[PDB]
Amino acid sequence: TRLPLPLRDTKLLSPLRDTPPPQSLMVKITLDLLSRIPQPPGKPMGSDKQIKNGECDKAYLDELVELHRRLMTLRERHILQQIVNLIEETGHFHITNTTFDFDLCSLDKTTVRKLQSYLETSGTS
Repeated sequence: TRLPLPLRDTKLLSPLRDTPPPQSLMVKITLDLLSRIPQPPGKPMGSDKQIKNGECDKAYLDELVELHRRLMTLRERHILQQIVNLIEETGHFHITNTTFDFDLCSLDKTTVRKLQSYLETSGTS
């Protein structure tokens, strides 16, 4: 009677998928305070190549991580349009009528440099 296993946190999760995507940090901007909602895609379109990258453990991640944050503390509008459209031109973002995110660690490193830039119009330091 609950002698061996008192009580676990979470039982069996969804159908154990085969080597499913990893886990890290993603950027999600409330769909409410967005206003603009990019139109959905046309044809399914789904590659299969997926080049095996090698982020490896380093430190540069710190930057990307911090970014996601400073992004959450954004409330000036007008810019969101420059963050959604910019990527729009290049798929790789999940859209939803109630949420929308994307991965900045996937697209070229240039896209990240641009974003960070605007995210600092004033003049930190």
